[PDB]
Amino acid sequence: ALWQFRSMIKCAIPGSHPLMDFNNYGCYCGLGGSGTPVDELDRCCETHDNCYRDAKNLDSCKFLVDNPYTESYSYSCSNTEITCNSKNNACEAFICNCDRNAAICFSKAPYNKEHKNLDTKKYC
Ligand SMILES: COc1ccc2cc3[n+](cc2c1OC)CCc1cc2c(cc1-3)OCO2
Ligand SMILES: [Ca+2]
Ligand SMILES: [Ca+2]
Repeated sequence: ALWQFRSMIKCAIPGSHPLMDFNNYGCYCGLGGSGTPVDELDRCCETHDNCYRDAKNLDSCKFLVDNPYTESYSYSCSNTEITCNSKNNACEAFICNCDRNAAICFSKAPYNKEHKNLDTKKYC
């Protein structure tokens, strides 16, 4: 679920404020997306969007109000490491893995200040 993704990010990047740092970044970090990501971080965001689009295209999973962000799973944080709980159901595990891969991706991508609040209508 959305709150857990924010906290997965804090797990992976202890000095981060997820909503301030990664929301409305580039062309994909934020609601929807368009065009081509502008850097690796932005590209982590598109892959996450894409990862969410695949979960919805799973016939077995009917997410509340069709949003995978509503679906809570179980995970833990230790010393920078995210672990998605094996007891998560197949749909919760898919979402957990979207969020974890994204938090791990964010932690490794260069953060370019200039791509925060990008002019998307122009550059995306
Ligand atoms: C579901 O309604 C909401 C509610 C909140 C939302 C807030 C975020 N997104 C859409 C939202 C949304 O739309 C689906 C998409 C991506 C994203 C990445 C982030 C983040 C927040 C969000 O902070 C950490 O990096
Ligand atoms: Ca997005
Ligand atoms: Ca759940």
